[PDB]
Amino acid sequence: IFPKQYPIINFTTAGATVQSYTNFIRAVRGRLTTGADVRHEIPVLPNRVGLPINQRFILVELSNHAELSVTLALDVTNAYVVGYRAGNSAYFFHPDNQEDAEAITHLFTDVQNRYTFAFGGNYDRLEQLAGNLRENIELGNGPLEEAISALYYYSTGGTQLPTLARSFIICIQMISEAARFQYIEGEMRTRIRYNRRSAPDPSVITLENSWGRLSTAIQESNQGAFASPIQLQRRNGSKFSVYDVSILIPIIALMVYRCAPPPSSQF
Ligand SMILES: Nc1nc2c(c(=O)[nH]1)CC=N2
Repeated sequence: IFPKQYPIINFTTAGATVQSYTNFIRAVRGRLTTGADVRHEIPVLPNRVGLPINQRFILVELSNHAELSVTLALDVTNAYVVGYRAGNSAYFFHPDNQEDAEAITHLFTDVQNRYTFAFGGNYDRLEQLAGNLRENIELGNGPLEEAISALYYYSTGGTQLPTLARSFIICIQMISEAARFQYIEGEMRTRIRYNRRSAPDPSVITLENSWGRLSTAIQESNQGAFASPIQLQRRNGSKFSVYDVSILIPIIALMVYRCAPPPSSQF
């Protein structure tokens, strides 16, 4: 065994229900946040700087209704999907720096085939590849079912980069973004409850595009009030400004570490 296998979290679209999905997201959230280090009632992800390799990643094991499995690799510090495993092959996106590259070499070390994509896994790159913007890509248990399938078959000829990228985007939003925002989790749930597959509307998109921004503002907020009004989008695309963290409490679940935990006020 490799020195301490990273925590594995399983999930399966086989007979997915709102309940099972909620459980899935719960586990993910509980595996990322340190527990402590909370700003204005919102848990903050651990700082990468002093994070040992062993406590760096979380593995999300995705099973399919047709006996297929894909093990995703989530970065604890930001809930970023760095790569995945399919049977005996492992694929990772192109890292942005030496630090991450050094960390990636510890994921799926027992696989026989290791591959590092020339492109990065960031939305902008993936959208170009998929030849489709997120707002035109449907989400739901169905799309996820198909997503897992594509990722798995990438290792067996049935590749098609556009599909591969599309699948990644689907999985990212329904997992990483879902854990990040309680709001997004709800969107996916509504889709599951009624067995629906629909593209994410502007309110969802903007949240994804503003995660880091919100995290910064909340951590640098004068006791709760934002130093500057952060504009956001509604379901209809309309814009509105958020002036206080209170409004965002039941919305955002996780935040990326920014400012050092102030006079560490936890008890
Ligand atoms: N790989 C990857 N993971 C993500 C995001 C992204 O853009 N890319 C957003 C959240 N998790």
